[PDB]
Amino acid sequence: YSSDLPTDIPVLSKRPHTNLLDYTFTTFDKMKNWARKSSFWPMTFGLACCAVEMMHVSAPRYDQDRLGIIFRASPRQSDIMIVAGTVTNKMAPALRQVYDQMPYPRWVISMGSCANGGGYYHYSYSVVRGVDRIVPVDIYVPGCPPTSEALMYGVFQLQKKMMDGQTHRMWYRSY
Amino acid sequence: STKELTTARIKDISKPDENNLQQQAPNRISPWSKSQKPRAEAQDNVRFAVKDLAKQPRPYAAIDLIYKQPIRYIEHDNVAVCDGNGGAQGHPKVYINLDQNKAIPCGYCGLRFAQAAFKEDIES
Amino acid sequence: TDLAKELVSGAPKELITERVARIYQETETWKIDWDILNKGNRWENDLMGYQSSSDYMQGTILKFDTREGAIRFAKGQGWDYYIQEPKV
Amino acid sequence: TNPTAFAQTTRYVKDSTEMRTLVLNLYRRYLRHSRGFVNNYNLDIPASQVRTKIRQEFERQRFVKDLPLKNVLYMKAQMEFQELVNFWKQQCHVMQYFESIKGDSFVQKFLKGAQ
Amino acid sequence: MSEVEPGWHYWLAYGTDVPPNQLKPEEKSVRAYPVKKHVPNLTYTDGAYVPYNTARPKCATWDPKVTERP
Amino acid sequence: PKIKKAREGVTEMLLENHPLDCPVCDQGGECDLQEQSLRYGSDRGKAIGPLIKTSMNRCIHCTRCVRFLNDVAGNSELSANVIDLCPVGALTSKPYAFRARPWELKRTETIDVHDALGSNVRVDTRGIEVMRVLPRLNDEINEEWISDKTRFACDGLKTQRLTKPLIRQGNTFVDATWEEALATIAEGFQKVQPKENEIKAIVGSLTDLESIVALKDLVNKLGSENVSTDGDATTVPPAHGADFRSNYIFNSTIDNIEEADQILLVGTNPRHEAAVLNARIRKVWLRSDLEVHHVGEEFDSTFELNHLGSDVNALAKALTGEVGKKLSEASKPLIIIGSGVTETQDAEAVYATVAKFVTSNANIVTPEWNGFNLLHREASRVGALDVGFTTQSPEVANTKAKFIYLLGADEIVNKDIPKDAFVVYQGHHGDLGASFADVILPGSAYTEKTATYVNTEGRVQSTRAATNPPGVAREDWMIIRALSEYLGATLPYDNLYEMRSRLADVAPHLLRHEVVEPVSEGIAKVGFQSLVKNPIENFYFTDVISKSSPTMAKCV
Ligand SMILES: CCCCCCCCCCCC(=O)OC[C@H](COP(=O)(O)OCC[N+](C)(C)C)OC(=O)CCCCCCCCCCC
Ligand code: SF4
Ligand code: SF4
Ligand code: SF4
Ligand SMILES: [K+]
Ligand SMILES: [Zn+2]
Repeated sequence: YSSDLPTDIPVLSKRPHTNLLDYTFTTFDKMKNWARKSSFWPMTFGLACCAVEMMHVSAPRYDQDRLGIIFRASPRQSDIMIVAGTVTNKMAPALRQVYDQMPYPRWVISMGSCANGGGYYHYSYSVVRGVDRIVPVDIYVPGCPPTSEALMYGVFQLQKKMMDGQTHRMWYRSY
Repeated sequence: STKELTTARIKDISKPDENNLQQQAPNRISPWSKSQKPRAEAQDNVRFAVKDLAKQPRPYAAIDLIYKQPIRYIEHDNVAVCDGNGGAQGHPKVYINLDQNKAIPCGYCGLRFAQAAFKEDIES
Repeated sequence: TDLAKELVSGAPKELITERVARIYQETETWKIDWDILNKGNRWENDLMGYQSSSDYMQGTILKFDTREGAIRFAKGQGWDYYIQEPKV
Repeated sequence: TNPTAFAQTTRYVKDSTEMRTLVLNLYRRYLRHSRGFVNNYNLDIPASQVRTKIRQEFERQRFVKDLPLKNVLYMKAQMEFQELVNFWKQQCHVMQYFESIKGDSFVQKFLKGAQ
Repeated sequence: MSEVEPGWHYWLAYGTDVPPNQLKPEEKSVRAYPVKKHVPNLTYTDGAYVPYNTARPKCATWDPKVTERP
Repeated sequence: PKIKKAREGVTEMLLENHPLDCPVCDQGGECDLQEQSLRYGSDRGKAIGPLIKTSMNRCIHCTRCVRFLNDVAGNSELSANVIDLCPVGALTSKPYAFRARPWELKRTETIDVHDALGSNVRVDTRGIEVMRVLPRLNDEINEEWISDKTRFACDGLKTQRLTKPLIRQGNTFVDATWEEALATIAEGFQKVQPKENEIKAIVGSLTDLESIVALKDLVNKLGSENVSTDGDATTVPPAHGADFRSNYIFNSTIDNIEEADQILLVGTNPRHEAAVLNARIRKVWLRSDLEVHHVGEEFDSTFELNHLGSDVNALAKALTGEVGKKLSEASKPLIIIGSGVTETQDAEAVYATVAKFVTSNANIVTPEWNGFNLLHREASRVGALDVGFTTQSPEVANTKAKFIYLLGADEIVNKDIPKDAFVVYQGHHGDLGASFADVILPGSAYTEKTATYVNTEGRVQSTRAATNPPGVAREDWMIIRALSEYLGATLPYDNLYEMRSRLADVAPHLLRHEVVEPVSEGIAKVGFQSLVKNPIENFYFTDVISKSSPTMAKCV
């Protein structure tokens, strides 16, 4: 057959808009990502001492609600899952069931040392050494516990990633 | 040049460059420890394929910022006192006997000392 | 001594058979530890040089009081063992 | 306080014969719930398979001799019954319970690393 | 937030009444190495920090050498 | 009470001019100044060598760095023992300096293999690296002393190591798997088709006894008898012969030296042949009426001798004159034959001359004493002799063997290795013996294996494993059984216990750990009836580990 693939055509995250369609599907991506950037509804998965900080963000001093963050208990209504606190072995199968029920798109934030890599209880017979063995993670917040601002900083960095989503342009250019 | 980058040396025969990303440090090419893994070898790994080498942490080598510092001198005494040269936020106080005729570094700071008479002999 | 207590301790099958425990004396009391594995006791992690290990008994040491007390324990659990007599 | 479903008092049985009859009823209790274990945990193996594995479990350790260690083995097996019948173990643990499992010559072990 | 220079970053946190541009020289930091422009946190970009082991392998293999029969 | 002030007084005095070097002290975590200025004290208030990092700034004095030197050791082969004696970090080891902390190191109790004493030592490791070796007390053998060779050859195991199988393709070894290496030997084995005497096996100084026994079974099933160590014994069968134990063992053992009167040095340099025992003689030589006569090549010693000359004919007039008269007079006389005798041309003359003096008197051999002993220098010779791993025919030693399988053997320059022969070397270093090889099989360092060794006094001492072998190396004997399947000579031994099970058939003493089976007075005299230049060039180049040790490069 006849085939000729160029070589200097760049990757999607580096490819500039060229024609008018590349501006149309960038509008749809920004408009759609802006909706998810603002309506950032995590799930109250507080497990351990890290959960106290996740409450203090909702406290009047920081007021997560001002940024459009409204915790939703049910996984179906929550598009984020802030895994805060130690993930014991007795919990890990249950955590996977809660994660798999989140409709796409879905993000996971690992807050604190226990959720990241084991933390204090890394050498425990009944502690998962890092929740990344169970669910994919998009951002890691370091601390013990991370300060209420550190979680907000971790939220902001993930927001900056969501605003970089290019799904509807990917169909036009990478698919 | 694939020879000094993977060998430990007291100094460097060539003049180092700040903009060479294969050196161990911006201010030194060859590593300053026999067991220290050369930076050129480490960056030849799977995880440096798309990661930019420019932004990686390249702090200036310690073994140079000391040797730029001129040697301190002591006049009419053979005991050198050094306690960090910063007050009470330094290293524990140590006394340095100056009987030997060369530059004897401090225990922690690496500062070198001398005497009044041997000032001309040690500088040779 | 005659009791097959290994069915109640919950230990894995490998402790009964494939592991050897040394009863030594470091100066008034005796200790028990397991001899190292043939391979996989310590391999250098290729990421950060961490001392990885698959042996789960490397960090375990039991402080006893008397020799016969230690031997009683080893027979009770069904553990293979040998005794190192200290030099006088 | 009200004890949960399928509970028994922890008693130090001082008879050889009574323990024999307690076990025999227990083995039937597992077989009676063979259909349930398939439907409760959604196991991929049919009802006859579970009974086959349960039999392989009960046949395995029938030759124990110590009565003080008979009660301990009967006590913990009761807990395994109570945990399973009350639907307490997660689905994954039961699936992996039945999914567990000939050696090789010295040359084969020498080359790769043995143990 | 990481764009905030560390000197000022302590002032914005209400830990000091003296702004970093009003320090007396007896208190500042004097370094023997250049202090280039501030660099923020570099996650989600190819400039992200990569850990590596700074120590050579503890065992050194043998160099092949042959001398023939006399 | 009032007494406690004495502790609070001496503690205060010592910590007066002491440096505040505890973080930077080489042995800051175990000095007996801190641990004794805490329990008993209050709370408030030049260089000598490339081996000892001297800092008298940290001394508390007591001259223990001085008292020991003029007592035990007396350019000193034992000056490194000063490091372990000074409590404070005044004199710390240089090679180990600034590398580890005592609270992190893992300790194992094992034995030296450099010489034939097999002294008990304690090894302090860190993961997969041995940091330092220290002596562990044993009054029977060493009692707190180890020569500078043993404790400063540790880093020899961190370089030159054979970690992979190697295959020769031209004149340079290449990295090849175990599957091909165990086949390239068998492939080329039948290319040349060696005959009964065309197969040769040479065992090195550091080769353990499990490999020594297990190699014979592989050799025997292929029909060969050209097996011996890498010595230079002119007499093809050993002059003492492997027939009887007393022929080659220290029947007195080490704990029967301090109660001797007359000692004979049969061509030996005990300072350079056994440093631990050399000071033992010096310690006795100070207070006792000890008389030692020198018969052999001239040398320099910590102590004077009743020196005679340099030739064998000097000993001819010894056992019959006043030199041997005091031997008759001695209630516990001592005769010592070094490892340098069998190498000499007149080795056969040595045993007949002396044993005629041991079959003559009766006070030499009592129900409690044996006046004749051997002093070998390798850790594999005695193991070879107690298992009969030696040839018994000059004709077999003359064969131009087509297949020489080296097992730890290095000193084979005087060994006629045919150029066309198939040479396979199994070991744990790249040295003289490695160049001759064709297919190299990596072995194991003595600390990395559970190897049963036999010292020059007949004591059976094993080792406890410290670290895994480097790279993909295996145990020493495990290769032979692995090599057995590739030649049709499979051995029935499948685990390390079975290798010791085979040792049961060899002898009963091999399975007695730390237990010495002697030769009975009613039989050792029958073994006596069978009988009727210093061997070492460089002190720091004796074994494989010393030659490859970067530290010993500072000892030259
Ligand atoms: C009818 C359907 C319902 C209503 C639709 C509107 C919903 C809200 C839309 C959110 C938009 C959004 O998020 O735009 C804001 C984001 C945030 O910037 P950033 O993501 O960091 O990239 C921007 C920086 N760059 C490109 C260099 C990386 O982009 C923009 O600055 C887009 C550019 C500004 C557009 C202004 C001109 C168009 C005006 C159109 C209105 C008359
Ligand atoms: S990381 Fe620290 S604060 Fe968070 S759950 Fe673990 S122990 Fe608690
Ligand atoms: S010898 Fe002991 S007390 Fe003295 S400086 Fe060293 S660690 Fe400190
Ligand atoms: S042995 Fe140590 S404490 Fe004693 S005098 Fe010598 S340096 Fe001082
Ligand atoms: K010391
Ligand atoms: Zn200083």
